[PDB]
Amino acid sequence: DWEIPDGQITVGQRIGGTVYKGKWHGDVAVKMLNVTAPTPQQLQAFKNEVGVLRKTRHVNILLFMGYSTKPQLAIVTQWCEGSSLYHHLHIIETKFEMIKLIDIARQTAQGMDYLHAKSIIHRDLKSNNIFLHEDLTVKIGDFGLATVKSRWSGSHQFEQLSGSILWMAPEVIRMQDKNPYSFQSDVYAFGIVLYELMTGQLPYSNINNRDQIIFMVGRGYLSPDLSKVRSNCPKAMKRLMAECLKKKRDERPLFPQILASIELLARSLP
Amino acid sequence: DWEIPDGQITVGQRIGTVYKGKWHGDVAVKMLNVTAPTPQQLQAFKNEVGVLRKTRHVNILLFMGYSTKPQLAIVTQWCEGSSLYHHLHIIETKFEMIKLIDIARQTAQGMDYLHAKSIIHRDLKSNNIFLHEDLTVKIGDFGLATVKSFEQLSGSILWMAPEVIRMQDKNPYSFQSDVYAFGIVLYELMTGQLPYSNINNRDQIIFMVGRGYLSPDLSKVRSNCPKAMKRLMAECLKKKRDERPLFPQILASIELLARS
Amino acid sequence: LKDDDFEKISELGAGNGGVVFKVSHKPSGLVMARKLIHLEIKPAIRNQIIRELQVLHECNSPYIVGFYGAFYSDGEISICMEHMDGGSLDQVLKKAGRIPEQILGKVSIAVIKGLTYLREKHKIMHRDVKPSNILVNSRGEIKLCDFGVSGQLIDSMANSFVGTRSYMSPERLQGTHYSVQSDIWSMGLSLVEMAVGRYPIPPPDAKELELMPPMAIFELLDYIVNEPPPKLPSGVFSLEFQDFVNKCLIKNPAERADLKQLMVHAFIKRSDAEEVDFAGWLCSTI
Amino acid sequence: DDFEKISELGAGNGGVVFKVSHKPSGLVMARKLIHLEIKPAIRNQIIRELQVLHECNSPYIVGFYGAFYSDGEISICMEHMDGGSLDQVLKKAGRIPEQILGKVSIAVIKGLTYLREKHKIMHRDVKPSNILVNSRGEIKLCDFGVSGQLIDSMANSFVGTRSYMSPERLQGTHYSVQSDIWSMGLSLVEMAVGRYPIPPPDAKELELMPMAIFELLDYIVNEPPPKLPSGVFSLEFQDFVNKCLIKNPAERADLKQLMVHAFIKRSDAEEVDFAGWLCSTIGLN
Ligand SMILES: Nc1ncnc2c1ncn2[C@@H]1O[C@H](COP(=O)(O)OP(=O)(O)CP(=O)(O)O)[C@@H](O)[C@H]1O
Ligand SMILES: Nc1ncnc2c1ncn2[C@@H]1O[C@H](COP(=O)(O)OP(=O)(O)CP(=O)(O)O)[C@@H](O)[C@H]1O
Ligand SMILES: C[C@H](O)CONC(=O)c1oc2c(F)cncc2c1Nc1ccc(I)cc1F
Ligand SMILES: C[C@H](O)CONC(=O)c1oc2c(F)cncc2c1Nc1ccc(I)cc1F
Ligand SMILES: [Mg+2]
Ligand SMILES: [Mg+2]
Repeated sequence: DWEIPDGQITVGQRIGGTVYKGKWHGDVAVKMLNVTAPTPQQLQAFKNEVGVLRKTRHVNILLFMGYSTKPQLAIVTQWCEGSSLYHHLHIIETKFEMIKLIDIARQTAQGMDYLHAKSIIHRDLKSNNIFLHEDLTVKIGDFGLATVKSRWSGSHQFEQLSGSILWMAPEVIRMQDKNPYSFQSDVYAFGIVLYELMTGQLPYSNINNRDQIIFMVGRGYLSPDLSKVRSNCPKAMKRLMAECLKKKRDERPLFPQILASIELLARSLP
Repeated sequence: DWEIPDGQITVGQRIGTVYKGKWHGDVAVKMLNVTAPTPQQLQAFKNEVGVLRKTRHVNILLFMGYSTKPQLAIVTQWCEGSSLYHHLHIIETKFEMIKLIDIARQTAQGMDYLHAKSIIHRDLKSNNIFLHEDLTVKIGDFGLATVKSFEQLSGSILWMAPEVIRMQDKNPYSFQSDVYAFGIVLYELMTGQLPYSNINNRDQIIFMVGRGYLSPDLSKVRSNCPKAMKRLMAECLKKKRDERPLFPQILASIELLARS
Repeated sequence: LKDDDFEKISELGAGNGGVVFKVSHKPSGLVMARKLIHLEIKPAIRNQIIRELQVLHECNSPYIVGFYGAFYSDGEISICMEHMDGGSLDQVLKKAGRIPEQILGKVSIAVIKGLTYLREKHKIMHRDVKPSNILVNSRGEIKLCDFGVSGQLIDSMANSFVGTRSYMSPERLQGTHYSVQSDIWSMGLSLVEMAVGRYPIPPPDAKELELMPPMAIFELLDYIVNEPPPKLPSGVFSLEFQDFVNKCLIKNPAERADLKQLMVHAFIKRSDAEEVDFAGWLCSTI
Repeated sequence: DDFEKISELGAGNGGVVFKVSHKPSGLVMARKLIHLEIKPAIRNQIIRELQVLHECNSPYIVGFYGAFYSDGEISICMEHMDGGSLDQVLKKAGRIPEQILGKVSIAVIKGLTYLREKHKIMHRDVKPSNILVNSRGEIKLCDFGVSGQLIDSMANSFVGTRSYMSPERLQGTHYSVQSDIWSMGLSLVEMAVGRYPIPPPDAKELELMPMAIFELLDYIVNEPPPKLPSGVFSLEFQDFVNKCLIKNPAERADLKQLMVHAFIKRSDAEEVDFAGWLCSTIGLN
């Protein structure tokens, strides 16, 4: 069991539910539900998020360490030194070599492959939730929207669409099915990550109308401008990016195939 | 459940009962190559896993899963880099004092974690402390580890506490015994040597450390080791079990010291 | 202004990407509203956002919420502004159920003057008109807030989380057009929401209109773009009011009334001339 | 590489032994792998030091072919003995006839003398498993401390389950070949009775014919030495064994004195079908 008896955790600074840097057998990350009266909906959220993390043990999934109930509801995970991929790419504009960028792609794919293999759909994959730990190891985090595929189609029910729009697949945005999420929706998000990696910029930089992007992407009018990939981007990557980004979800590759594409690419340079 | 279905793990280069494998990337597989699982070998495996499943800490080797069906096997992360033994004693890596203290600190961090979960490691030594990517300590090999509630004595003599060697107490292993092991590790870190170098008889070391006659030679510590660290080594190596600190206090002392 | 300068009094509310606190600015003693908007942004653009917000120091109107200053700390741009103890018309509409056509008249004037003020004296359109962005106070003032003054902040906010509804004009949704004409539509839609007391998209069914799982946002946007605009119920509202919202809600921006035309509208002439204890109505409904 | 594995001869503490053949030669030998993680200057020193084994020529010393390093382990290629160790033989015979122990005793004394006089080295590790035998009936000493550096590197080791260490070596005082006589003596009692003679057998346990290692070390240092029983063994044998097992190395027999003991003079005269006895006990018959 992974319940941390009350008192042991020592909450400190803040970063961005809400996330603090704390102390429990070393530096840890503590993610809390600030409030005082947890609604049974916030409760099932917590129960579910813990449920998913419990099933993960892989070097590219951020390490779940345990949870607390009594003070506030909280999830404890490893602390990371170093920044998110978002921060490297769009804030400090780190000048990674192309072999490194490919490797970040590779590791991110590795973590996703591992999740899908245990039937977890992350549902909130994006630059910010990909940490370059010690600048050397990709750890995928934030499992606040993560879910496990149910064998039965009627367990789903109603969930209000949430998430960052730049990484949402058209079918997710449209939100026409009972369950529009799939392994393939995660791939699309990873597709946008390839975009940030191979271009250095977020998609749709000329458009600043939030509702317009939701509407145009869901409709098929809008899609990332692949011409903006930097010139050192291997042709295989550009193709692989365009494939992950296909509008027809079933046309997207899954993570073993994505992993293979990147290995085969890697095999091609001296 | 953490059982990996037969068919997925693919074993490779041996290292020796541990191989490099592929299962969702590089892993390390520790196998038991005998197709006759002794009912005691199956018990061994059962407990090592049962111990490992309790661990989720950045300074403990990441357990990923187990397999039974081609063979008994334990899957854990694959660490690039070398063990603390290899660094200190083979390639004689010239760590700076801050890095030594940092290795001591992280080691303590992991030991602290194990203890808080009532796990006694019982085989803590240089060889079993891996410097992952040359910077993070990953305490490995849990083949003797037990959860604190006859056993033929087993281990490496240089890290054994005199009560462990003696095997005369009702409970010869204790949190404090792990601390002794730790003290020897401290020793290696602060001298770059193994203890008892002037003595090359295994049975003499066994007998003389047990009797209480023999003890690491503290003159050998590097001139740049802080008085406070040298003191901590002393307290950890204390012959009298109950006079040794527990890992909360050790961590405290090292974190405190490290600031100077 | 800086983060240490402040003491938290209470949380005035929160939205999609921002949080608002009633605070006491320690040096001056002033009570102000502090809005924090989370952004991960380059120092060069955060400083450009601050610098561009400094234009609000000159924005002085009784239809525009006041500006005390702006800064960036930790991971968040702070905008410090005139505290409005009456809240947003969103908050009000919750307690009041429906807002009386006569009060909405004052609101309609306030919005137009404010949109005019912004347009003429500061070259900018609002972008985001809706009940939660019209703020009212004890002295009976109706002011506009959260308008698009820093162009850089607009840009930095585009990487955002998904909303649950929308007041965006159809022409903007289609990238077909972009002007004040779009802020007029949003005022129109707001009014219908405030009049009927329920977000007008989609329109209420035959039964539901007698009394008086939510549609996903993509469906809302698809509605706005492809369906006829909402409208006021037949009898409960004056013909002048019904006509007013209608000219605000015409799909084609060209054919849509402008600020000059709206200002001299039957509904505006009437309401301007009416005298209403707005401040009184407000405190009485809280 | 160039050695084909034929079988495993067995393993003990930090080492394993295979019977192999050199692929082109067809030369059968015993290859011992000793597991060591050591500095490269130190593996070279060990391998160099093992080379003095080429200077060892005695029908009481196992032959040596070569030594080298590979894959974190030292290989010692040495004469294959098809009879294995007396440890191995003891298991299948139960006890070893006194008369046969006479021949072993001579071999061990002769062997320890040769090592002493011709190379100035003591064995350091006499026990039944390091007395190897063959079908030609020779009896040879193995695993003796020729490389001083290998001695040093083997200290960092796992705990054993028993010990044939002389009390003086245990307490760290002066020691010499006197230590080796103690171990031979201790091994002789084991092989005669068929039980590791520490501690000495109970009343019940005896009529038919574990213990922590620290207890055993402590017995060796503070209790009286074991002995044969009387009546079922020759008096000379009992006298011989006792003179080997005296706790004071200085009152203990030496090599010159054992060589002319009554038990030795006798067995040397005796003509015994040793090779026949062995093949009988194991696997050529
Ligand atoms: N100057 C002010 N004085 C008093 N209350 C204020 C205020 N500014 C904002 N508020 C309150 O804070 C709440 C949160 O405002 P914010 O602009 O962050 O979200 P919002 O309600 O406008 C919806 P969205 O974030 O989607 O545009 C508003 O509902 C409003 O009632
Ligand atoms: N040259 C040789 N020919 C045949 N068999 C040999 C041999 N050298 C060693 N052996 C056998 O291999 C076995 C293992 O050798 P090793 O010396 O490693 O173990 P050991 O029995 O001496 C236990 P320990 O390592 O504790 O002293 C021995 O018991 C011996 O029978
Ligand atoms: C979702 C956001 O979190 C809340 O909504 N948007 C804003 O608050 C907002 O959007 C802006 C923009 F696009 C350009 N310049 C300023 C602002 C501004 N804040 C703001 C504006 C005027 C005043 I007076 C007070 C304010 F807080
Ligand atoms: C680690 C093993 O399980 C235990 O056996 N120990 C040895 O075999 C051994 O320990 C040694 C030492 F300390 C110095 N020099 C040589 C040796 C030697 N081996 C050896 C000696 C002679 C001959 I001929 C053949 C050998 F293999
Ligand atoms: Mg607002
Ligand atoms: Mg041997």
